[PDB]
Amino acid sequence: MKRSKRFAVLAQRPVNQDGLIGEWPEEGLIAMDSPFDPVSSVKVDNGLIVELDGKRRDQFDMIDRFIADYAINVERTEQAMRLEAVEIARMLVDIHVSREEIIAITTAITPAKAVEVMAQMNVVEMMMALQKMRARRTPSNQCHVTNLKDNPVQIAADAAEAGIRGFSEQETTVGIARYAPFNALALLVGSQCGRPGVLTQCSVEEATELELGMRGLTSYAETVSVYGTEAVFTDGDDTPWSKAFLASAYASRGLKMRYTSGTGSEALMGYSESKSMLYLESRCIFITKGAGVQGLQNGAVSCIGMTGAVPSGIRAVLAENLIASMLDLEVASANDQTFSHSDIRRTARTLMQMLPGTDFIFSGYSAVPNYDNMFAGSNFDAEDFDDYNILQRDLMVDGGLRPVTEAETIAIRQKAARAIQAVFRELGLPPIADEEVEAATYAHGSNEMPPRNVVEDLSAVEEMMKRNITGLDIVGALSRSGFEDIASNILNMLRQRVTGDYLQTSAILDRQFEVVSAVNDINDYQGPGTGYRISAERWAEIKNIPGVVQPD
Amino acid sequence: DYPLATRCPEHILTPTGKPLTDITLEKVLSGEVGPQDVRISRQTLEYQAQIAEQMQRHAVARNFRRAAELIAIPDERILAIYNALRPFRSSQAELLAIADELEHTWHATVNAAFVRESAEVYQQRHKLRKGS
Amino acid sequence: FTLKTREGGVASADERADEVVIGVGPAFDKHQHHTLIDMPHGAILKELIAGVEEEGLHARVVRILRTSDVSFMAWDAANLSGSGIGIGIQSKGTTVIHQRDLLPLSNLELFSQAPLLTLETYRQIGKNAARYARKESPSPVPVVNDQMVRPKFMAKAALFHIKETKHVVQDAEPVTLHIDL
Ligand code: B12
Ligand SMILES: [K+]
Repeated sequence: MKRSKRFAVLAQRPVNQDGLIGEWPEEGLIAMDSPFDPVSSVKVDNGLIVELDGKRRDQFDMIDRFIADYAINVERTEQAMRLEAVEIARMLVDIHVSREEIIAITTAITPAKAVEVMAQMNVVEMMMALQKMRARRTPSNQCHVTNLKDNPVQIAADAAEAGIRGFSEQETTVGIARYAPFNALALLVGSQCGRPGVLTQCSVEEATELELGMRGLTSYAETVSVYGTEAVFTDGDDTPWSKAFLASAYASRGLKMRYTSGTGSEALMGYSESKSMLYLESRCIFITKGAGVQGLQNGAVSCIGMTGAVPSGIRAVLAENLIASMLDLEVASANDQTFSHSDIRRTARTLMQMLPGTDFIFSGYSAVPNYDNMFAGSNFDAEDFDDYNILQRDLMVDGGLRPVTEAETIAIRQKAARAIQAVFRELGLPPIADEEVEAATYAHGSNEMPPRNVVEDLSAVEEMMKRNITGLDIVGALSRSGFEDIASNILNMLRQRVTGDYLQTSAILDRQFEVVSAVNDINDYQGPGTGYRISAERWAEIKNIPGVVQPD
Repeated sequence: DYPLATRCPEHILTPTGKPLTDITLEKVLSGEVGPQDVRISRQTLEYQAQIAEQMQRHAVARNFRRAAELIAIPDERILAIYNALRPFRSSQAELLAIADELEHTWHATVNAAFVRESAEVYQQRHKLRKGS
Repeated sequence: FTLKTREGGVASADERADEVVIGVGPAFDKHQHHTLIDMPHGAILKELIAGVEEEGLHARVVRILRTSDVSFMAWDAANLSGSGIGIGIQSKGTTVIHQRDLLPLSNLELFSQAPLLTLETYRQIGKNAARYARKESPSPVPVVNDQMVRPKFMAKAALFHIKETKHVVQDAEPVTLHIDL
């Protein structure tokens, strides 16, 4: 007997820790074309889709009915659905066919057709197509800012370092629900310290988040969830109508927001209706369209552990990204959640969206060590920053991030650490000792952060939400504290709600608080010689990484 | 032309009537500008509505116009209507009463039909409050 | 001494101030018996209850049959607890401390990464839950997080939920559970 050492070494390989499984269609445990997915089809009578993917209006479920009456261009569907799935896949990759041309077609097809189109493509084709269907011409990036202790001092600090690194969108969340207000606050203060114009969100319970925004503590919301089956939607505590009203609610306040969905959600929650993950996700992205929501966050997202477990699951993630794009939605393409113990494996998953580029390559890059990631970890975290920069330089691919000197960051983290400290004084919140501002400036993660009186904090939070604190109150606390600069920056963020410019598809802000969206920065890729190309300035920044030695 | 900010912002108004040009750091400090001011007017939403439909993004334009009808409604009432649209919270008569309020008290014509449609859908798909 | 579960017809909302209801998933200690990390439901259920009593309150076990979503499960517990403070727990281990009047998908405390819960924690969960029932402000159980739990268990978690969700009964009232040692 005796065993092979070769096989012992492999057995010990990290990748072998990842939960993989065989396909089980009955329970939706399959990435694409489940034997139970319907066949694409459509029929219209007097301006009303009377049949949708094999089902007559008679048997429409809430989702069906919503998609049929809100997400499909009833006038052109009949003719559009006459095109073969493969033919649309071909236009998707045809440098002679334009973005707008396919949009006119895809906005007139069905959830089954969209999936059927993806079935005809390899990842290279999808990547090829993706770099053309992307809404905004310049790819961007979103990061996560959180920590095990929902510690405000470290959040502000991290948000500053994340902003100087390049993220235009920052997301926080909490271990203890009651901490939200504080977290949204430090994220807001910190975000403007690193790079003025940074958008910020606090992902919590739907009704609680809408209120945080209404109080000017956040500038956008993304995790406004949508699901592919009724059963799951209910367990999500929403309906296409309540979720669509919520969307208009945000806009009615001048707030930017997007929906969140992703492959694998329904199966993990137990009601897939024995459908494939991509098909169900397909319905999700059409709900997003139909609701009037400008953007979508998908690509398995939090359920990457699901879609990743089965065959062609990563190709699936990319495919769901493309369906959203070719459907003309802004796309924050995940890459935000852990799914593998292998660097090799997690890199290939991200490369799918990095290489071609999306509105937001990462819709949750962890700007802090993963042990601090309150979203259970991201596909890439702060300890990967040096690598991510080297990749961009390696392949001449703008990843949406730049290198930074220890000095620039230490200083930025201190300014934000003090800024938030001052805010707590003025507002009369549990003091932030200098030893804290100190720790958070040279800290990596919450391991270097001295404890805080939770009870005290939570208690204060409650008090603050009674006092009815607003972003404007934060503006002031900053002016009276000497940080006129951040105060005016936060004010400019709130101002966005007045112009309503950052409500357009793929909208973000620059240093002067000017909008940059798919409207005034249209993507126009049409094969070599066109579309985005890193600017000379941007290339110089990517190449010139600290430590690169001059050969001479 | 877009963005609306840069191009003639002297006519961009908050729902309160204050010009965008008034939302200054000093006026917020002087207590003049308040929380009820930093918001969007239905005129502004109607503008983006147009920008979007001219980009073939009609669906989003519809949302913006839907949102416009909700600007006057109090924040606490928005939260209430949203919560009431959630699964099992309401009975058919209660959603239909909200549709009545929306139409005649807020003149949110399109939001009123939206709710009357949910009422019908929750009825067919059994999403109305438990029983009675 | 092994703590097992006993059925009891129909559980009714109460107004007995000194109680904390603990609602368990349809399959908890019946159709399933261990969590994702193979921890007996009994020893857990024992720890929760002991945590409550340790603070002087009474703890009544019930079984939520209407749903497999721990959030709603815990919410049912609370809107059934004369103290307004309840606890929900799925068979795979996911646990939450709710309050009758928060929204369903919100909570007081949450333990979203099942595989990292220890009997000790399940005990502290019981104490804090009771301290809430006495209108106190207990320092929440320190949240724990491991970035590789999802990669290791997400797929598995799904299957367990598939098994326990098969035992959900549409509109069924929650059943009272008797504690047999
Ligand atoms: C995967 C995930 C999801 C998935 C899966 C949900 C499911 N029911 O199966 C999806 C995207 C659908 C989801 C949705 C929501 N989530 Co979530 N979710 C996570 C995440 C990233 C990882 C959890 C995990 O994989 N654990 C590992 C496995 C093996 O352990 P498990 O015990 O079996 O894990 C279960 C729980 O975590 C549970 N769960 C997931 N979300 C929530 C939320 C609440 C309030 C509760 C009680 C339970 C719960 O789902 C897992 C089922 O496998 C965590 C982050 C974290 N710190 O854990 C956020 C997190 C737990 N989610 C959160 C929130 C707020 C939500 C929503 C309420 C958001 C919304 N807009 O409505 C919804 C709906 C909740 C519901 N009905 O379940 C918060 C909780 C904050 C708090 N109260 O303290 C977190 C911390 C952060 C975030 N915003 O992403 N979530
Ligand atoms: K995100």
